[PDB]
Amino acid sequence: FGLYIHNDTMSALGRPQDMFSDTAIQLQPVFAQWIQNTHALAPGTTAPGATASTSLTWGGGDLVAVGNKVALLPIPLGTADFLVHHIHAFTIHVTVLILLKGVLFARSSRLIPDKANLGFRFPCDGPGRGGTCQVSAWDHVFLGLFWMYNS
Amino acid sequence: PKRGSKVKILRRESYWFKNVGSVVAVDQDPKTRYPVVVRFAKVNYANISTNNYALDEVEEVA
Amino acid sequence: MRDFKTYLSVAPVLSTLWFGSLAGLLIEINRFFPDALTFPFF
Amino acid sequence: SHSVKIYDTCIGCTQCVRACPTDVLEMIPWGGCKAKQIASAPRTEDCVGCKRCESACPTDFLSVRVYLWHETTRSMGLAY
Amino acid sequence: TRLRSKYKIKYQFYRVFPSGEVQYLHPKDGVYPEKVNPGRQGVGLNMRSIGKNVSPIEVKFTGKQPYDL
Amino acid sequence: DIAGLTPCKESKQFAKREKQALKKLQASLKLYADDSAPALAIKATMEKTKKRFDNYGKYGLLCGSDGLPHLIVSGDQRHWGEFITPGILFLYIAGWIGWVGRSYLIAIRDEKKPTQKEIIIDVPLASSLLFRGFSWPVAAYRELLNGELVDNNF
Amino acid sequence: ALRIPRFSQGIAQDPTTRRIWFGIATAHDFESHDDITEGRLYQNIFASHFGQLAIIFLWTSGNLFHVAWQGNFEAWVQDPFHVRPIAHAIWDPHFGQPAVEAFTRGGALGPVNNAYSGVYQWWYTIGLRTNEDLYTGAIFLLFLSAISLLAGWLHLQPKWKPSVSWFKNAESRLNHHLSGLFGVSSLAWAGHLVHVAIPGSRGEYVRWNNFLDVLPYPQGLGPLLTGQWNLYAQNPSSSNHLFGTTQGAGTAILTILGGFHPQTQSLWLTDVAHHHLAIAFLFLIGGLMYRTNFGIGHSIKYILEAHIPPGGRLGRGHKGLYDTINNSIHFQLGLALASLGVITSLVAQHMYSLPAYAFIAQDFTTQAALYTHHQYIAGFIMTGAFAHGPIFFIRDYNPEQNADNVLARMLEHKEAIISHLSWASLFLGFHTLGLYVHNDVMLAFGTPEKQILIEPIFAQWIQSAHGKTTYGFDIPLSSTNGPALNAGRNIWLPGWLNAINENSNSLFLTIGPGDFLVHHAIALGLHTTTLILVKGALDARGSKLMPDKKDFGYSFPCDGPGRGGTCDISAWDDFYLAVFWMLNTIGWVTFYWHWKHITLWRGNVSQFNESSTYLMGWLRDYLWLNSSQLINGITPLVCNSLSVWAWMFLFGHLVWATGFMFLISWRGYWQELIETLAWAHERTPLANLIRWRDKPVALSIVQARLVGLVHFSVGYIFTYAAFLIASTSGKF
Amino acid sequence: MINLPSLFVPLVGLLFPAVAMASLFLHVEK
Ligand code: CLA
Ligand SMILES: CC1=C(/C=C/C(C)=C/C=C\C(C)=C/C=C/C=C(C)/C=C/C=C(C)/C=C/C2=C(C)CCCC2(C)C)C(C)(C)CCC1
Ligand SMILES: CC1=C(C/C=C(\C)CCC[C@H](C)CCC[C@@H](C)CCCC(C)C)C(=O)c2ccccc2C1=O
Ligand code: SF4
Ligand code: SF4
Ligand code: SF4
Repeated sequence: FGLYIHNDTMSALGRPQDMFSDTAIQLQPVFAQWIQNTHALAPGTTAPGATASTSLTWGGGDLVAVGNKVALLPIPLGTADFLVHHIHAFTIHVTVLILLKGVLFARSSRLIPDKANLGFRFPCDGPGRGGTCQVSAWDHVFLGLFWMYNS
Repeated sequence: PKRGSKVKILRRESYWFKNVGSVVAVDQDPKTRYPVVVRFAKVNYANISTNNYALDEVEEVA
Repeated sequence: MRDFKTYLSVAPVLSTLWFGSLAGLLIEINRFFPDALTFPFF
Repeated sequence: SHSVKIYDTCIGCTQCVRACPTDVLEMIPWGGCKAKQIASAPRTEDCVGCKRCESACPTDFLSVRVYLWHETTRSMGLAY
Repeated sequence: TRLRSKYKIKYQFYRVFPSGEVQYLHPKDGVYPEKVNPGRQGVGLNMRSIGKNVSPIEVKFTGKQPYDL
Repeated sequence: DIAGLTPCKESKQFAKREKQALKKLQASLKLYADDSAPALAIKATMEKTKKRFDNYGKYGLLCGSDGLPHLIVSGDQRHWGEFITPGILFLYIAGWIGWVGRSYLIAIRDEKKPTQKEIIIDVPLASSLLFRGFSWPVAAYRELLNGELVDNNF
Repeated sequence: ALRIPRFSQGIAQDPTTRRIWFGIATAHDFESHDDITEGRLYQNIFASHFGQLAIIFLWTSGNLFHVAWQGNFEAWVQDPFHVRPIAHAIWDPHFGQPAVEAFTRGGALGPVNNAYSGVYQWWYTIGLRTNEDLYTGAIFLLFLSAISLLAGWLHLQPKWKPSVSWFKNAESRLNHHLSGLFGVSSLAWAGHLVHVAIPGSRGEYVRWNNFLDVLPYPQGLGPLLTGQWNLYAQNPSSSNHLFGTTQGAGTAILTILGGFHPQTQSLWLTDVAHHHLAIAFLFLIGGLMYRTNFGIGHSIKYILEAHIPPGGRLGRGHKGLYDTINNSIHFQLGLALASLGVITSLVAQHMYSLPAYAFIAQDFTTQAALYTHHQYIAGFIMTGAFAHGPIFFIRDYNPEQNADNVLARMLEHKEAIISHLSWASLFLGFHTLGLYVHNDVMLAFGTPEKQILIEPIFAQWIQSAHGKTTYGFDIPLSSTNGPALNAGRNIWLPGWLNAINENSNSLFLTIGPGDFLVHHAIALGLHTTTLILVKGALDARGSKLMPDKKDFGYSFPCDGPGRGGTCDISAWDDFYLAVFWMLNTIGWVTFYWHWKHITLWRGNVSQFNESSTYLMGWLRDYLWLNSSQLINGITPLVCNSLSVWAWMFLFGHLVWATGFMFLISWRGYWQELIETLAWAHERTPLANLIRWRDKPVALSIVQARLVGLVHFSVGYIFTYAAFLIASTSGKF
Repeated sequence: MINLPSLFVPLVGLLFPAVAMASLFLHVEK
């Protein structure tokens, strides 16, 4: 993510001159295709038949629709695509482990070591140990969510 | 004479307090500061309630 | 029946129930004198 | 380094202050309540605003809190 | 006390450090924090049996004067 | 007629932006107008409205530029009531709920032992516990200012 | 175990990151800091509160010095009005060659900032347009910079020491100290706004130099003395007289009847030269009210213990407060932000409502700039102004040096102010806000016809009597022949009418409907950004939850599970919450204004009037519209000159935002985690021989609410900040 | 001779604070 940021600092400040977009931090052909595409030689041989390219969304340029307006077509990716993504690619990291941190320690936490002594929810505990709160998984869950929503 | 009557609470210690009636029981055991055993039907952040009392207090009416 | 009385209550949906089966009436009245805009005395 | 100030009456327990984590608990014998018992801390140096010390500990007005100012690797807890 | 949900009993600890020594309540005498028995000291509580609590201005730059109690 | 704000009858805006605002829902010829539901986007409704057009009229509110009701009572001319003639009732409509509100409670220490004796409502209401609500003030509102308050009670 | 840093053992021996928070944070906390005699802090502040007087003075000796370099005044003299008011010169080695296409603006030659500090008029007014006759205010606010740090260096020396007594003395630091502080200050000022400004407004290189051989008034210095004056008000500078120029330049000096003339568009010069030369005597009586030595003039004291009236054939009996306001400093930071509270807000329109210089009423960029600002301190001074208002309570007040008199009483009957400042709001809760919503229902459900917009009937009275003659309502005074506007029908009361209403006047603005829909809303805000305060302050004396925060203090970080019935509990962290609802209550009254005002500067005043009385109006076309010039000076082509907030804004729109983790994400989730890897990097070789000087911990829960506050607000001071400016350099 | 005052900015941002986070690195080890 610390990466759209740059290309803002590099579109405002950052002069198309040189930065992270398609005719930019390009990445010429590209990004492929991947595969998908192959998903489009997939029915003409290779898994002998079936018909028409397993789902128009992937493939080459073998292209349809109907009803005046469009339907599905070769939705081609690239920059804008190994971008973003690596955010769902991110997020569903620091959205788990929140989760795992608070799923493992949860009953034995390396820092109130004995939990089963407050319940499932259980608020926090010490104003001592200089700031023990949001310890419960119940509250590891109380923000377990927020991010999902964010994700 | 007043054993557990409609008697008051009055010291810069309490929770309930002005809140009136009730001295339920009173002991005869001298040491402490806590002779005056109170129980009403209204409560602090416990549930059992009733905590004990005495001395610079009962400044009350009937 | 009685007597004021008292009489007998019920549980959690009474303050609620009040919203519906009676309070609606409102929308009848608010229909009856379509909108209000301001004071119609009689 | 434990704070601020915390106050009389309870003990015995069997229904109050039986659960500091980091000790900080004797019980002298002393004369006043309905058999003999006055307390805070034969200590306070192992604790730790383990402030579960009144939750178990009634007796009226503020009754446990923290104030660590210095705040110490003894009871700021962080070993490693 | 972990050793309280299988039945079990008599925990003891110690210290232990560079270079060994203390640091322990069971047993130094195992006085069970609960009990109460021998000679256990003062350090037991404000001349304020609390209620009397207020603005506490017995302070303006106390020295010697309280640091503390 | 005061501050502006004209009584509507010179029509300039309101009446027209009206016979505009409502009247392209009316161009709902864009469907088929005979009997419907499915459609009546055209013909009716305007009955409440346009067949209440020059109707609303009619007491002015001195609806104003924009051409819409700038609704005001403050205690001048006829208005001393566009919210006050319907301004008292509310006062009235509320705090005698206070009576039920009070005497409901002020029963919840009588017959003795209370609270959820608040959840089970002892169907608390229908008459004098409410049906005093009718008659409280200036005849007895100073249920306040003697033996009930003070307060004076026990 | 760790000896450093200083002030106390406590946290200076302490071994975690805290120190550095709890050094830096609590670093002007000295008044409870184990190292301080009855002087020490009283001693302290002095030098201290010179000290900055230093930089305030190097705040500007620069930025004065700064301009004439930079910008183009000595240039801009030739023609005075477009413009892109010019700030600094921006050495930003990241900016793409389109630095041309960047900020090659105004007089530039470099990507310069668009100045909005107003000032550029506040300097044009006093005197100068010759920057070769600047170079000097620089050198002057240096002639004050070094000079006054001897008040630093020196009067921070036991020798030419201070005392403490000297500090508690009341009737000298005050009485005597109105007379000097303000008083004289004006005169010469009051006179410079008289004898060096006039002669250019007449047009004349008066300078200093030729400093007596002027005589800008013909009849010397006579009638001042004597007892005859009106050969002064004599022929005001006149009617067209292109400003500070030739023709119509009607000599006079000390005037006081005319006001504006369209051209300056701004309170005309040396007719506030009589203003500053009057206020004076209104302390120079009440200014020799008391003392120095001499046995004549005031004590105060029975001012009270007698003068507790208004009060007492019962009541309250003051028998002196005093040994409280004079002993308790706080008060001196109880009411010196408290009341330099108000001023901020009564400067927050006087300053605009009628300007004061070289054209601003029709700049619509100060207003924009130089307003909200002067408002946000009427926040950030007005707020945190009762804070030093709990304080004395749990940290100056003794219930016994006082419990005769009002305060302690105020107190005895305090759980009342609380709960009528409350009913003051739950109501200013449903209403001003219930109504308000079909004013958002209908307006949606094709039904604006019917609508609850009840038009303000009251402010209404004012703004007419105080002159304003704009339609309807056959009453007296402003009759433009009326008997409050008579007996005085000439004094003060043609001119302040001559401009009273057509808006390039903004004077007493054009009252719309729903005008109170915010106005009300703004008499919601307050009543609910007090109570916080007047708890976070008042009962925050003790409470009954923990009837001893009295001991505890003002700034204790939350509480912990303590009998499930405790948490965030600092009287501080009620100032916290208090600073939320206040930025809410500014949250609002800067929408209005921008909506409003904005309206005008492009004629369209259905930018309200039509709209607001149903908030998408706000959202749609206060909020949604106008924009994407700003947020399209970024816009996958280029940047042009509105590039920044297009960055700054999303800044405010980030730097806001993450004042959130700290906030929603409380405390003992950080340590626990920041252990489970404060640890990982303690194992992993190569970067093993690295044991770190102190030892990484998470953050006191207070903090973890503070830097929630200075990422936030900083964010929030930001954007609107950049928007209110962005906006207008496109549209006006 | 001439061209500058950049002299300042590579300081005020580049070395100056490079020396702030340098000598109060500290405050601690001041
Ligand atoms: C508890 C209160 C305290 C008090 C006494 C005030 C008082 C004031 N604040 Mg204020 N304020 C406070 C706390 C307080 N504030 C806090 C905590 C905040 C933080 C949010 C603010 C934030 C704030 C802002 C942003 C502003 C103010 C402003 C004002 C002034 C507006 C003028 C006015 O009252 O219009 C109406 C007042 C009337 C008296 C007219 C109505 C008459 C009624 C009451 C009739 C009934 C009585 C009788 C017939 C009239 C006699 C009274 C007479 C004066 C007419 C006023 C001096 C404004 C300001 O400073 O001026 C530009 C504004 O800028 N305040
Ligand atoms: C005469 C007058 C007036 C008035 C004014 C004011 C504002 C004043 C103050 C006054 C006062 C001195 C006041 C006080 C009051 C009190 C009160 C008190 C109110 C009320 C109330 C309440 C709160 C109520 C309650 C209740 C009741 C009683 C009934 C119903 C139900 C209930 C129970 C809820 C006017 C306007 C005409 C003007 C001129 C003069
Ligand atoms: C992120 C976070 C942390 C962790 C804090 C961390 C990991 C801080 C690590 C330091 C960061 C990396 C510094 C970045 C910015 C600072 C250097 C700025 C201050 C510098 C000047 C004063 C010198 C908490 O401990 C916490 C506690 C309670 C509620 C919320 C939170 C919380 O949200
Ligand atoms: S703290 Fe607990 S054990 Fe000690 S006296 Fe109080 S209630 Fe008894
Ligand atoms: S802070 Fe509380 S829980 Fe911790 S040792 Fe001390 S009394 Fe016990
Ligand atoms: S801030 Fe933390 S320690 Fe304090 S009560 Fe809340 S959850 Fe517990």
